[PDB]
Amino acid sequence: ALPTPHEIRNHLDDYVIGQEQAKKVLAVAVYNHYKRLRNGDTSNGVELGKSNILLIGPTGSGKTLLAETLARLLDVPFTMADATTLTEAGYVGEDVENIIQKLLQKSDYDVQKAQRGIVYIDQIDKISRKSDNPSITRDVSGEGVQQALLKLIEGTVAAVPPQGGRKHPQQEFLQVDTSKILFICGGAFAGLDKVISHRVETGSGIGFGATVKAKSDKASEGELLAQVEPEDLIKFGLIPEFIGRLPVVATLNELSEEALIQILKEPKNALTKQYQALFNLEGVDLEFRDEALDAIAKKAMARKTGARGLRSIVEAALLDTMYDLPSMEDVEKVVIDESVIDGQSEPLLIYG
Amino acid sequence: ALPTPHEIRNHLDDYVIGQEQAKKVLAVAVYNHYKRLRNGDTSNGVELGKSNILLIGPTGSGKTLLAETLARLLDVPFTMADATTLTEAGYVGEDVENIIQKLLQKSDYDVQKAQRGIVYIDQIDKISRKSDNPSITRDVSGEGVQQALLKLIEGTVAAVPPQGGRKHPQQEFLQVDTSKILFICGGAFAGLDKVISHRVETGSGIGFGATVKAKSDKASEGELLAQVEPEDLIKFGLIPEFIGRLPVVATLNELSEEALIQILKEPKNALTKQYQALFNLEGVDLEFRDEALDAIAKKAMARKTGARGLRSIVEAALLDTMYDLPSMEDVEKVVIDESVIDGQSEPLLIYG
Ligand SMILES: Nc1ncnc2c1ncn2[C@@H]1O[C@H](COP(=O)(O)OP(=O)(O)OP(O)(O)=S)[C@@H](O)[C@H]1O
Ligand SMILES: Nc1ncnc2c1ncn2[C@@H]1O[C@H](COP(=O)(O)OP(=O)(O)OP(O)(O)=S)[C@@H](O)[C@H]1O
Repeated sequence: ALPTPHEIRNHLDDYVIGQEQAKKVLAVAVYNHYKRLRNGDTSNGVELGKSNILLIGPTGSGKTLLAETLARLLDVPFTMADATTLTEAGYVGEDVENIIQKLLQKSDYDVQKAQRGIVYIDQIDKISRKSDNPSITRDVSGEGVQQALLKLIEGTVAAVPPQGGRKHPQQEFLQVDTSKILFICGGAFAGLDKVISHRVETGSGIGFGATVKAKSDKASEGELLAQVEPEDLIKFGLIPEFIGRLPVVATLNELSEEALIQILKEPKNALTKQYQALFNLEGVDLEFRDEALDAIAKKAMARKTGARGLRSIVEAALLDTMYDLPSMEDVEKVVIDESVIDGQSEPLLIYG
Repeated sequence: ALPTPHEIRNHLDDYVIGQEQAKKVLAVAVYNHYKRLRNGDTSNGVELGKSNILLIGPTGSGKTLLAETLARLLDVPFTMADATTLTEAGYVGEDVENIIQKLLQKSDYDVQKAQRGIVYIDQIDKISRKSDNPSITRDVSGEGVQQALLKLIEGTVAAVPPQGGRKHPQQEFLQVDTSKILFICGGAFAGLDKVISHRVETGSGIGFGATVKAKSDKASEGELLAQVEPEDLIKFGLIPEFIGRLPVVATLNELSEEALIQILKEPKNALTKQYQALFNLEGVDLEFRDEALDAIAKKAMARKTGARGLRSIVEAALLDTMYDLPSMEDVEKVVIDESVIDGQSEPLLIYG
């Protein structure tokens, strides 16, 4: 039998933590993709639709991580492309058809197996139209890319040189349908919080009757993105014709103080396990007490960079120890204290 | 015997609703095409004239749907091209002649059967200029594409490599007339409403006598587009020469509230029938009461995206059900209430 949403979600939970609603969206799409793939116009119903996904969230929230972990468990082909390196059908940078070419490399040029594949795009915000730009210009990077992707997300056939061709002799191209291919676009949008505030609060009134902002901190990013709608993205720069192709939307909440503590212990590829393996080959053990982990959470959130801004807190601390650890000998275990993170103390070394 | 406008329309009515004005235009065109085709280049009126079509409508109004349904009932060959990949002067992206060679794939390289074919182009607004000025730089994906299409829509013979050729020795091309070929170039224009508003509004004086904008919602997109003329498209960026080749114009209206309710039940490919088939294979039925659909219609128009942005509403509510439905057993029927769409309530489930 095929997988289940609870089973596929249980697998992603091993590699991803603190994203409940986001994992549900991907499970239903993947679980539903196998159904549409298994019965293509072989049931009472016909003209089976499609529902792409648009992932939105802050930096270091786990958007790019879900696509990578999904490829491990996914059977059908999967790719991880980008939108920054695309041009508008003819310029020197790149064409949209390169995405389909990368899919065939993993599918071994199996057209029947490539149409049933999944596609992922990262950094979609980088192709967002600048709301007030000079009218006499052409946005090949941002407007052109969206315009080109319109027919792709809907379904069409695109010429793809198989293997690049030996020489001019062949001069042929392969047709690859895209009506059944899924697309998972995602990218951290910048400045979107400001747009929703103008529409939602509708205040900022210096007068008496108008209600002034109670505090400096308001409109929580996690709670603000939840109130997103397609009309908000139009003011951002995206075209409604493009967003209509991606009905589903997923709002990822930012990291929490308790979530960061679990990311270092529960996952298998956590940074603590990475450094533990870094010293394991060196014949040296490692320790990370909970009294130090909770302290690191406050340091990371202050950076406002996300989970990816955590190595700066760890490597800045262990820089001194790693520098002189190889020269030192007869050292078996290392102990990390809360004070070391603060920088007022030196980590203890266990001789042996 | 040939089809009729009433007979051909009835077939489109099964797949399209609320587009009576646009349906009559395509019926007369295809009907006149057969009569124009019945005469083997000889009639009382020598050199019969041609009349192309320019479909204009909002986003997700049903333009691409008509071209797809038309090819099913149409006997003569049909193609579904796009103006996104075209580049003039033989650039690396694509050439205009690709449309012709693509048409032969459907006709199996039959010139006499291909000259009587129909052509459809989407995203025609993508190749329009930004201002009335001629240009400031070489606009490959723009006015240059229109200049190349001028000769093609009037009539000429374009070189076409038959089958691509085995190698360089063939070095020949086939000539294919285009004076008799029909062309349906239509795409949702963006920002056209404001351009037309300046022409008909007559300005907005700040004094008493002048007429100010009554409400925020005034001069709807559909009512406004009906007042479109060729001179308005010149300020948009299209050249009058290209517009002269497209005398006919079809103004599609925006989807209404009651129109969306009919689209979910009457059409064969409606979303209600799609999800009904999605659960039919799972041995589970589905229901959608009328009280739930009226609320969904109000939510879709709020998104300002059309019917294509309807899946976002249905997928949000169903998400919870689809996630735990496979794990759940002894479940045969699901009922969706109006409250479920709002999110206050949970969809009722039936066990047995
Ligand atoms: N939920 C999570 N659980 C564990 N680690 C996480 C989680 N979210 C992020 N990380 C860490 O953050 C790293 C990168 O996360 P990403 O998915 O790249 O964030 P991102 O939002 O995709 O970055 P962008 O899209 O380029 S702004 C991962 O390799 C993990 O180390
Ligand atoms: N009149 C209609 N009746 C039923 N479904 C419709 C109708 N119009 C649009 N739809 C739905 O919208 C989908 C896409 O319609 P399209 O033909 O792509 O609209 P559109 O005018 O082409 O929008 P663009 O130009 O591609 S942005 C169809 O597959 C239907 O599901």
